[PDB]
Amino acid sequence: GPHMATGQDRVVALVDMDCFFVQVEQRQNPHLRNKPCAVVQYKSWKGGGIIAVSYEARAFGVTRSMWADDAKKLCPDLLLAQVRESRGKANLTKYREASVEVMEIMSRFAVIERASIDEAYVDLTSAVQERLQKLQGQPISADLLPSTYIEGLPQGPTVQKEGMRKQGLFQWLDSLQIDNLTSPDLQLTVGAVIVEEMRAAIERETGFQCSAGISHNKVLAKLACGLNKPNRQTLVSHGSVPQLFSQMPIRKIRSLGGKLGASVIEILGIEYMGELTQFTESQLQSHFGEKNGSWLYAMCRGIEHDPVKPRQLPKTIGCSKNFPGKTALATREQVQWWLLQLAQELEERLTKDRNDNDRVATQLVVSIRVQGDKRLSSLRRCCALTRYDAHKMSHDAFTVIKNCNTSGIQTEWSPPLTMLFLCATKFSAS
DNA sequence: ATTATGACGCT
DNA sequence: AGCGTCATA
Ligand SMILES: [Mn+2]
Ligand SMILES: [Mn+2]
Ligand SMILES: [Mn+2]
Repeated sequence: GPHMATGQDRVVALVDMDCFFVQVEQRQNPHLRNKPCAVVQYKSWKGGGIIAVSYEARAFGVTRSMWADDAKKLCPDLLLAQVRESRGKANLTKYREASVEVMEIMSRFAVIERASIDEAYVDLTSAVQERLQKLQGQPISADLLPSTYIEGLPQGPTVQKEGMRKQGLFQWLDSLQIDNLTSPDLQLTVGAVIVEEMRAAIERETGFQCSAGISHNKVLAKLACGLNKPNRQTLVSHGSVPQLFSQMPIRKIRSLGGKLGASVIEILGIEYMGELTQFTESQLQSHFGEKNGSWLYAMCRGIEHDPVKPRQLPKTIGCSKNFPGKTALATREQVQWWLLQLAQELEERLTKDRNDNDRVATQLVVSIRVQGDKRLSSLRRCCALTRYDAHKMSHDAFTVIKNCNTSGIQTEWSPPLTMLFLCATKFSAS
């Protein structure tokens, strides 16, 4: 009754850029705008690998992880932009810098948690309280929510899509009680007003469009964001959760897309998030562990407490390259040459980071994969990172891995290396 | 031969 | 610490 926690205390948004690397390339090159286009890395093997796809191209069935040659079979007029190559490898600097543009704008509205290169969570609870106090009990006009969907509406007693959005929004606003400054539905709505403003600012100041979700926690905000992409935002209320979750595959919820989610489905013999409500907390804990069980018990009721962390900057800076098939590194000087390439990019990014962000990395992590190993990483070793010097870092990385060489002869490297990875970690203020 | 990342959990 | 999981362009 009166003591049932309802996961309504916060207003949280997730803002995610639409087709982000494609938009970055379309801003730069107007010829790519409003076209089926994709961003590709490398070229020689099957046309290169697609890592981002415009919505026009998605209509032809083009997806991420498709080879461009294969994408061209679906979409012959597909336009392509290539990721920059520097020091023999893909270099993602243009996209990291475009990300900073967006993150800095969002940070003007609230403290953000950078969740990926193209998305961040926002805790809007305080901003909403302030806006409410300013509103002075004044109703919220539909004109303040021009790109907002209310999930689950319209419902009850027009065949155009914008038409439908407006009838849902109208039903929502008609029902609101703007008299109560503590009403969660009202708080979400004001949250959505602020996110319209945020998204307008991002588009005005960068040229990039994005989508967003507004809810009471991160998981619902993330889920909401995807419901009406691109260039729209979606409000998922607490009350919308039972219907939403009643047909929502478990794998769609963040963190359940992998083995845990598959185990929830197999062990419990269920398919949809809503079906979890029929298990006790202890039952879920018995199968999935204490933490996962409690998380699932609350999450299937729309409740989650994971805070929006105040962190706008990545806490690691890394450089990685695969050496697939017959390009695997089989000699010492090969291994050393590529460690240097990676280390030179790492030094460049580290030095920029120190100037921009007043911090220094103190640990270097070195990771390799060996031919035959299914695992992403075969071996990970750390050493001290005391100087931003590429030659020292690459020499140090070699030192930590030198014993992995199975060969009797030192000039040869075996079994051949199919991945190298350098990562700088453990930052301290400077 | 999707690749290049990046956060967080376990023991 | 080193490994595993899950995630996103
Ligand atoms: Mn995106
Ligand atoms: Mn994203
Ligand atoms: Mn994506």
